[PDB]
Amino acid sequence: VHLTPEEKSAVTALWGKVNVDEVGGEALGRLLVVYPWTQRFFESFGDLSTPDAVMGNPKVKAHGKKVLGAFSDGLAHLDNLKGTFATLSELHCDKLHVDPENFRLLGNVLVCVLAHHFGKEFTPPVQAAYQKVVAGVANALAHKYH
Amino acid sequence: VHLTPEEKSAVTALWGKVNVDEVGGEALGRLLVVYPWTQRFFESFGDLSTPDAVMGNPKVKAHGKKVLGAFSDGLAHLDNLKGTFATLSELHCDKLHVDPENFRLLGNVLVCVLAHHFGKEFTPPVQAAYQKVVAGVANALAHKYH
Amino acid sequence: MLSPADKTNVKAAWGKVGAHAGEYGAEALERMFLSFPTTKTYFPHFDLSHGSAQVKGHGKKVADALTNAVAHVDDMPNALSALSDLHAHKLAVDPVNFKLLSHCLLVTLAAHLPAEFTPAVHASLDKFLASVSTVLTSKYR
Amino acid sequence: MLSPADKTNVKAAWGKVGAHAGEYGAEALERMFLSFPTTKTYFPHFDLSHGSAQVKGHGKKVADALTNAVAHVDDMPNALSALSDLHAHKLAVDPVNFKLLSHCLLVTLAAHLPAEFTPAVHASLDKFLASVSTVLTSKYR
Ligand code: HEM
Ligand code: HEM
Ligand code: HEM
Ligand code: HEM
Repeated sequence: VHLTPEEKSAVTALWGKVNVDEVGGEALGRLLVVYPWTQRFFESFGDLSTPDAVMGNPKVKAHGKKVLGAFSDGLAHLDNLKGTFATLSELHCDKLHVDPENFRLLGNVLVCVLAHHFGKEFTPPVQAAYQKVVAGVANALAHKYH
Repeated sequence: VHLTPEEKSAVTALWGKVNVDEVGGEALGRLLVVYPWTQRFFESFGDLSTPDAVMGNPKVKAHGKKVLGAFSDGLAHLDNLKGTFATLSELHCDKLHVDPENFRLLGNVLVCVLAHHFGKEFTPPVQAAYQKVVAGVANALAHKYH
Repeated sequence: MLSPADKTNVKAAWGKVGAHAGEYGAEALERMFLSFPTTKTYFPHFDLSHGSAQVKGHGKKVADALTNAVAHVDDMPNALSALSDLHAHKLAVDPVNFKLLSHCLLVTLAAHLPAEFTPAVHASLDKFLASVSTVLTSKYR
Repeated sequence: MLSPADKTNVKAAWGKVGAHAGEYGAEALERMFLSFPTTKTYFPHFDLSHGSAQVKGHGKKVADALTNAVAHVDDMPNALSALSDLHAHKLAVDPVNFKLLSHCLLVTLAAHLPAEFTPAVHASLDKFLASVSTVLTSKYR
């Protein structure tokens, strides 16, 4: 989406250093933890009673990795997110029924987790580019709601 | 702007009966009463102290006509809003410094005024076309904010 | 925080609604579904077809709680208490959705109450609504 | 609404920020102007360039305001009334901008207090910033 090169390159590099197992698990974790209502969709995951049971649940982790993976796929089709997440959108509205307002939270939580990972390197301008990727993603998953 | 022809025709058809001189007044007028803080943009309009001062304020009535014109003119260009409103967005951003959130309010206050003129004629389906249109307009207006 | 005048308006406005409130509460629900499809996410178990009896009967249940919220204008926070848990605890409805339904009652009301929906009244009912929506949203955490 | 564990993690999280509250108030504002330019409409009379003095200075007014809010965590309304009548009536900042300043605050803390940013502290800081936010937007009309 309306992405500058100096921007499209910033996101990329940083991303290549991302430890997907670690980052993806912590995001999905902080969502269940920071916004408890989300837990209602993941009931089949098991114990999510305490924060410490959230960040350690093998199901949360495996799933987080999978989310990150698709986030990963989107930084490749940045000029065409609509088409990439079309299928997952349906999935999220028709089967899973999640209010697309929730997508924004995960994305923000993603921006908190990265900056927690990188400190200095995740500069204000690096943050702004990801702010765009993350919104683009959220829009893209909302597109096929009907 | 994702507007089916059914929505297209439904939109215009109605717009054709709208008294612009009037609707323009009522809309900014309500905007200014239902959301008083926006008045902080028009102190040049003389008395705004009460709902009658406002609704009747000639400068409120003159300015709303202006608003609508721009609207009438976006509806004549549903497929190029961003461009149609490109100059107006710059101005609202650079010259007048208006939070684009206020655009959504005007739009929704507009939709409310239409329902007040037309009644059962502003059926749910018609409202939906309009909701799509005022949202489109608001985004076009927020597009060149830098 | 409602004003003495705001109350008076809400009251005389809802007072015209009268018996025709389920009607309005249903037409509103419906105006919300077509205009803001996201909101159907909370209603996977309803028949949201144009004219559905489920919706209609629900519109009476919303319209009532409002009537009740009115009836207890000076104690909404407690009056509507069961409703706060439900929409906040049980269902966890994200607030933007309350801004939306509120926007539809307004429209609706506006479409049925020509002479009643004056700027002054449009201001109060909007104020009353933000309030109801504020209470039903509070126990979020 | 803050529960004791929250207050307890806030106090603790905050107290750590310690003599850097100031620096984080700026990193955060700076981050907000960049990531979310619409918010810049509120600071036309500012020079918003990288590392510039209005933000540096305006940065410590904010973080200090937070600090005071922490110290009175148990009674924020009384503690902020002034700041409240300023963001609600003199500037009348639309609430949505608060969610942004809050997000950016968390990112600055997050990037600086790595050991301290737990999923429980994150959560608490968020419930906290959410309350500061609500108190500064209580009379929006
Ligand atoms: C932020 C953007 C998001 C992305 C990119 C994403 C991605 C995914 C993906 C890829 C899947 C698996 C699809 C497949 O079957 O291959 C999935 C499953 C799921 N997602 Fe999302 N998600 C996002 C946000 C959310 C939100 C915020 C929630 C709820 C708050 C959610 C709820 C779910 C649920 C309930 C499943 C089913 C998992 C299962 O089979 O156990 N997603 N998600
Ligand atoms: C659909 C949304 C809107 C549209 C189409 C619109 C359109 C316009 C137009 C056509 C003008 C005249 C342009 C000019 O003077 O060169 C204008 C001026 C202006 N607009 Fe907007 N506007 C919208 C929303 C807003 C709102 C939300 C605000 C703030 C509450 C606002 C504030 C102003 C102000 C202050 C002026 C200059 C008034 C004066 O000094 O005479 N507009 N706008
Ligand atoms: C003006 C604000 C609202 C009021 C006064 C209101 C009122 C009610 C009432 C009276 C009930 C039924 C309680 C019962 O069955 O005993 C209810 C349930 C429900 N509400 Fe709300 N509501 C409001 C807004 C919303 C919105 C914004 C949503 C989400 C878009 C929503 C979603 C639901 C759902 C899904 C149910 C339960 C359906 C069922 O399982 O039977 N409500 N609400
Ligand atoms: C937690 C959130 C916030 C806190 C704690 C906070 C605190 C403060 C403080 C302490 C001041 C200085 C008041 C004085 O000098 O007496 C101030 C002013 C101001 N705030 Fe906020 N603020 C917050 C959020 C925001 C938001 C989100 C915006 C809009 C984007 C905003 C816009 C302004 C503006 C324009 C001023 C006036 C600055 C000037 O003209 O010098 N504030 N705020």
